[PDB]
Amino acid sequence: QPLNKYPVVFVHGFLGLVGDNAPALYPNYWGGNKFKVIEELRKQGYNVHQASVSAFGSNYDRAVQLYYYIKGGRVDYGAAHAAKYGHERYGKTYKGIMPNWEPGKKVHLVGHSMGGQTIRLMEEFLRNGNKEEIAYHQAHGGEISPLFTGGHNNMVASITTLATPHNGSQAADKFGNTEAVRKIMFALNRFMGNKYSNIDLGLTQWGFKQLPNESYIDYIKRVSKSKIWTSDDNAAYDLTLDGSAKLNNMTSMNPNITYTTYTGVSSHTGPLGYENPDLGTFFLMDTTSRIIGHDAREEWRKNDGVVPVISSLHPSNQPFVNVTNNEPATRRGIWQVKPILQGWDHVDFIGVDFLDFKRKGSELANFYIGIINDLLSVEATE
Amino acid sequence: QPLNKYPVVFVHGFLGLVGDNAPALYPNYWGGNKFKVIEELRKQGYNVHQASVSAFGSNYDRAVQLYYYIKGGRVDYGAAHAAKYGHERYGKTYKGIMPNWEPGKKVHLVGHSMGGQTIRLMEEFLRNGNKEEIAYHQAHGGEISPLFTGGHNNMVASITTLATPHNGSQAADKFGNTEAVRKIMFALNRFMGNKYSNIDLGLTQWGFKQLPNESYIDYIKRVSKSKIWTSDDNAAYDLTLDGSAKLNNMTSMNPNITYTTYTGVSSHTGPLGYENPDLGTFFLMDTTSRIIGHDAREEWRKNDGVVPVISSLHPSNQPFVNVTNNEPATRRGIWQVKPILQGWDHVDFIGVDFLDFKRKGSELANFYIGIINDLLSVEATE
Ligand SMILES: OC1(c2ccc(Cl)c(C(F)(F)F)c2)CCN(CCCC(c2ccc(F)cc2)c2ccc(F)cc2)CC1
Ligand SMILES: OC1(c2ccc(Cl)c(C(F)(F)F)c2)CCN(CCCC(c2ccc(F)cc2)c2ccc(F)cc2)CC1
Ligand SMILES: CCCCCCCCCCC(=O)O
Ligand SMILES: CCCCCCCCCCC(=O)O
Ligand SMILES: CCCCCCCC(=O)O
Ligand SMILES: CCCCCCCC(=O)O
Ligand SMILES: CCCCCC(=O)O
Ligand SMILES: CCCCCC(=O)O
Ligand SMILES: [Ca+2]
Ligand SMILES: [Ca+2]
Ligand SMILES: [Cl-]
Ligand SMILES: [Cl-]
Ligand SMILES: [Cl-]
Ligand SMILES: [Cl-]
Ligand SMILES: [Zn+2]
Ligand SMILES: [Zn+2]
Repeated sequence: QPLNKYPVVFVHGFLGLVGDNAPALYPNYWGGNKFKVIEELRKQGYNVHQASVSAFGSNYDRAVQLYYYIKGGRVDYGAAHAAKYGHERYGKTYKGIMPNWEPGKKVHLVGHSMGGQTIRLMEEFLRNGNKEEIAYHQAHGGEISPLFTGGHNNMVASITTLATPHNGSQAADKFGNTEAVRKIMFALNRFMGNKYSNIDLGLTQWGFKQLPNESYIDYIKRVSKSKIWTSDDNAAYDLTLDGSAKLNNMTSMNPNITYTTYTGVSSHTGPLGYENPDLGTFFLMDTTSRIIGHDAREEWRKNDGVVPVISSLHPSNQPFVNVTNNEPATRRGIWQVKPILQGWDHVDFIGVDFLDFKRKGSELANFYIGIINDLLSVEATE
Repeated sequence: QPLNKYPVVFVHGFLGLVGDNAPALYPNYWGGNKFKVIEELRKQGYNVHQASVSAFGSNYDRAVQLYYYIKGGRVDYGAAHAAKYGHERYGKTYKGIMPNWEPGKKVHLVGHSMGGQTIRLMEEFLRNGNKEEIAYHQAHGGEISPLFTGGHNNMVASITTLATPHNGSQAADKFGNTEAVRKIMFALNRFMGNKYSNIDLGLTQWGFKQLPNESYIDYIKRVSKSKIWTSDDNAAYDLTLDGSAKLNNMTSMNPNITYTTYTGVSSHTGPLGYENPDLGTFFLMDTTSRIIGHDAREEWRKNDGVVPVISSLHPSNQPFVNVTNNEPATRRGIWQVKPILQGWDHVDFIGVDFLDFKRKGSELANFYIGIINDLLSVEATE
């Protein structure tokens, strides 16, 4: 039936709210009003889906969630993890987009920003399990999620990342992951946990869901005991240079996966060799783009508004090859780095910068069809 | 005390809310965060004030309000006017910025956008009165506002307009003044008339103030009988080409007043000769700028986002002279048209386009100091 034999799953980044989980008025993550990625690709007979995972969660939490989004079932963050960081072991339960998913039946994964990292970690679990959970179920018995076992191979065909901060971002180091702003993010999570809320910002495993019979004051009190406030098991940390490195150190190349990356630049070189945001950089990334572009290390300055170019091209100590826009991106085992997209900012990739006339919908539709083509190629070269 | 012998009054345009009449979070009309016009000019020892008049009212209503803003007293729209259009004769009562205002004590008037038109009409009344009101107080006796008398001369030194649609705007013709959107504007006015509201959008004379003991349902009912819904005595109409023409036809040059205009361009010529908004044009003017720039008459296309250049330069049927930036603008009796400011949009003039880094505060401060200088010149060349 569908033109693509393996389904394509699009994995949003940090703060990503998609589908039924967005506010009443809110931009549409995958494509904005420029190109309705899911709807349009479907009209053209491609099987495509958009995952919904934790907007504020760590990559670990998101990676677990992603698995359950595809496979269906009750999120199991694993007993050891839960115990280490101090959050619920079990989480939401998902219908499952592909309940038969197992070695043999494959999926294409494309991830925007932090979605890139999430995809990589999930494949890690599939192939090589989770050591701490294997170890814990060794010592203490019990049931273990298959996700954490290892040996599940031949389940992901491609990993493709749009503006992913593979090597982290100064924006996280010097802003996002600071004390003051973590407290804000957590407060937002606390609030949207109120008994009148219909959105899930993704930190409920930490106890940010008010019980229907509990006062807001008791809620505040209950939840201020949560480890979330001082924990590292959260998105803000995973986006730092340290945080991202950790994930790099614990991942490896799957030689049957077709790995490909895209990158944007949206800064320009200023008086002293520092980088400043172009007019056209979506305005909410103004300050981050300046923090990044004023980095002491010079090669860390060119940025797309929140991710510097070094960070996006490839995870820094993994194999990569520079690639052409015309040549087929068909090499397994190595990070095929597509040429930098001049004047695309972080959010241009998902078409939500309605302020930027220079980034037209027909352009964005080419880009996504581009990606589907590459994917079709991967399918045809097995 | 003050470096300027005659006070400078800045008159905001359509939708203009200033001072104590703005919402909790709301941009500051005169200068935004770029250059606090009123506060800064004062720090440098200039006597300057910001008028507060009807945001949605006709030029007539605003002109009357302006007079009372300066002079102090209870707004009197005049009995014949009130009767003709079908709205309260009396309105808010103003403390008075300048209680002694009379021939001999003069004021400098600078108006942004529709503020330009309002200033023109008020001076007309001062000099040549209102015929309808003269006539009606003839037939039916009573008291008459001094504004409508005529013969009050030598009271305004200068009229200076920033991006005023002297000849109206297609944006009004094809959008602002349509049936559907007038109804929206009026609903907003109706709502902000509620008994919990602290802002005055300027249409209360039409009955849009809920009485403290009246239900919202009775309010809706009472007010749906108001002439406002189908009247022309409103801003949206006065901003149309017809509407603006009417004011042109009934105004004339006072040869002791120093008339000066500024204009912005913020569109660029496309493939087929039509004009499109530059990146940098404040985003709320996107659609208007396209409507204007796609006009059949070609000379009506270059625009600042909502006002086409033909409209801003000078009222089309009145005397004007092109001027240089250095040429001191000191000619009485004729519209001294300053050279177009390239890449200034409608709102750049008042510094509220926080999205536009290209428009710096130091630039805006020069422009305003510019204006004060010209005014000082007018003072010194009497
Ligand atoms: O700040 C971002 C970030 C990314 C990575 C890192 Cl590492 C960091 C860090 F480190 F600094 F914290 C920060 C995340 C979100 N930012 C703006 C969000 C846009 C928003 C939007 C976009 C897509 C949607 F589906 C829904 C809403 C929106 C709002 C209003 C609107 F009119 C249009 C769009 C861009 C970058
Ligand atoms: O729409 C406008 C118009 C003008 C003339 C005509 Cl003729 C027509 C018509 F009729 F054709 F439709 C329409 C009026 C106001 N528009 C945008 C409002 C700006 C707003 C602002 C401005 C001044 C303030 F003191 C405070 C806020 C604001 C909002 C948010 C923000 F982040 C910054 C500024 C621009 C043009
Ligand atoms: C009859 C009064 C209800 C008007 C409709 C809603 C207005 C909002 C009231 C604001 C507030 O209570 O702070
Ligand atoms: C408050 C000034 C009038 C602007 C109306 C047009 C804007 C609607 C387009 C949607 C958007 O703002 O993204
Ligand atoms: C991110 C802001 C959410 C918008 C709230 C407006 C709701 C409404 O008026 O229906
Ligand atoms: C098109 C109507 C505009 C008001 C609501 C949209 C706000 C948003 O961009 O989320
Ligand atoms: C940009 C429109 C301003 C209208 C003022 C208000 O809604 O209170
Ligand atoms: C928070 C983003 C700016 C305002 C968006 C809009 O009015 O469409
Ligand atoms: Ca952009
Ligand atoms: Ca601008
Ligand atoms: Cl939210
Ligand atoms: Cl499995
Ligand atoms: Cl919830
Ligand atoms: Cl009121
Ligand atoms: Zn966790
Ligand atoms: Zn009136």
